[PDB]
Amino acid sequence: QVQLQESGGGLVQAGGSLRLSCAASGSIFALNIMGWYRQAPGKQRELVAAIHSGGTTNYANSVKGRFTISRDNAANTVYLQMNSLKPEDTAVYYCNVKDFGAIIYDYDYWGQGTQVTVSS
Amino acid sequence: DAENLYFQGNIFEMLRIDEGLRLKIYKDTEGYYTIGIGHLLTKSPSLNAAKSELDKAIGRNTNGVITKDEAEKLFNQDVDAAVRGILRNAKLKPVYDSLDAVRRAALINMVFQMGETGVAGFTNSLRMLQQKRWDEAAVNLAKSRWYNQTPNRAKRVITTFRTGTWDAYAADEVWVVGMGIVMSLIVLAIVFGNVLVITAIAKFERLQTVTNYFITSLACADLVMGLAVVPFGAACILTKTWTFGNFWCEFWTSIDVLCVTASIETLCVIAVDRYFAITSPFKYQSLLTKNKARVIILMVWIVSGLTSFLPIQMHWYRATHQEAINCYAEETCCDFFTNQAYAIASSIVSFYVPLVIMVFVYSRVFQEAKRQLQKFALKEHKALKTLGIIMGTFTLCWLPFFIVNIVHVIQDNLIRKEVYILLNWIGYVNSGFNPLIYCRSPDFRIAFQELLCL
Ligand SMILES: *SCCOc1ccc(CCNC[C@H](O)c2ccc(O)c(O)c2)cc1OC
Ligand code: NA
Ligand code: NA
Repeated sequence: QVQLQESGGGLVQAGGSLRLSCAASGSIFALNIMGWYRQAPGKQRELVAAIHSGGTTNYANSVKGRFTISRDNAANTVYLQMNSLKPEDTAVYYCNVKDFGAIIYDYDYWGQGTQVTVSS
Repeated sequence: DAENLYFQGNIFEMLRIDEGLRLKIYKDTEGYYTIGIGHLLTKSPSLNAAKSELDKAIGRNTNGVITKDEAEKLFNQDVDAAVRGILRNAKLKPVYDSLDAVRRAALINMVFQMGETGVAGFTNSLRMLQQKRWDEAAVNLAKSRWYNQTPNRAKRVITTFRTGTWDAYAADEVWVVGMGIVMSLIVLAIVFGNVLVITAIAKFERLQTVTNYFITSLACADLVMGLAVVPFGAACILTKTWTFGNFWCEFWTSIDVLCVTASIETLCVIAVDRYFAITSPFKYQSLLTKNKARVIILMVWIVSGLTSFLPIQMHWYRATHQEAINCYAEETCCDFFTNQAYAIASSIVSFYVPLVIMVFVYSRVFQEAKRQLQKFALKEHKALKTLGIIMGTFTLCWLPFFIVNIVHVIQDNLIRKEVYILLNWIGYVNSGFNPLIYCRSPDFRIAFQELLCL
């Protein structure tokens, strides 16, 4: 019963930079993976960027080198720097939290989602 | 008397409860050398003196170990000698005749234990049993040295003298079927339980992860356990004997050691899996693939097969002592006799090595969770209870057995066989608890619901 507050999504010109944000209000297990997923028009839900609770990160092959994920020090707020945006990056970006408190499996939390549009 | 129900009114079934069946020479509560069913060999403190008297009774070199046929033959000889001793005495017979069939047996019990002349020592008690003053004789007998040395058996015999029924021994039969219906449930829970798990991962595509590929292995070892090991194991305990032959004795034993080793070693793999899947999830997803994981599983079964079927089918696991040789020669005996080598070698591989890894791994999990990029939350308290159940259950089930299994061989048995088989079953039921521990995921939850349409 925790919450995820997304903010940042909007209209940008092709090549412009955009910053996303996701505040995790509630109590989450220490070991976790926060990140972002997107749904391109007519495409399945894809992993954009993800950062473990241990600092390490992970990106997709189509965004690695343009997108840079990072997180706050104690507020559990993950920021997603999005630079050199493409018209094919236009999608619905969801916030995501992988909890590990069950040890054997991983429970998922999600956000409301934000719309990001890139003018081709 | 047209009586073919299980329990009857006889001294034979009465003594078997008081005096257990032991094929090898042992010492009673007094300290005298005894074999079989309460058959006194000698009061001599020398074991070799007991062997000589034993071999003069059987008629062959027994090496302090007899068979079931020879044990029963001695038992009936002793009971007959007890009765013939009662009838040939001046104090016993006037009482014996004036007793009912049940109370007659109670008198034979004492004579079977402390000899003809000994029971005749009870001048007051016998007079009271002769005048049918049961309650007074019940109190008087509770003041004897026989009561102070064997209070458990005395209380049962005295009660039988008092009531005139078999109330003290008939309570044994309720537990016979009472534990049978429990075993009947254990088998069902394991079979139906693990089939459900395997069916879920095999059908649904969302449950096809590396961790679940290990779950499938665990569910496989536990399934065969509930189909091969557990049933055949219970089938003998209830029937007191093994009715399948020597070839299937070791084969069933081979399956046992195989599946149990594969089950515990898989628990170890899952533990390590969930460590890397949490600690270093990005490297875990790249390095460990389904092909690599299939190699890991293959390794586990090979190690399990190398420590089960390989030594057993080659008679390497076998012990050398006289009691072991007999059981290997007996078609109705399928006891688990091993040497110091195999007992330790198997325990380390089957249990201890996975135990060490599972503890060290889960410790690092609780360790590296305190050192992250982050105030008294309850999400960590609940997660702590989870691992306390995962590891606690596995411990509470198998640890009592493998500790005893290692003590069972380090010294000549001071640990009862009743305890040995019981603690194996406490480990057996772990194969039923597993799906209730390693399949609580929301995806498993939804899968289990649709697999039976609840
Ligand atoms: S009624 C006939 C005898 O019943 C009987 C005999 C022997 C056993 C032993 C069964 N367990 C073996 C044990 O699980 C085990 C597994 C793996 C290893 O490595 C080792 O060393 C032991 C059981 C029964 O009846 C249950
Ligand atoms: Na009969
Ligand atoms: Na045998």
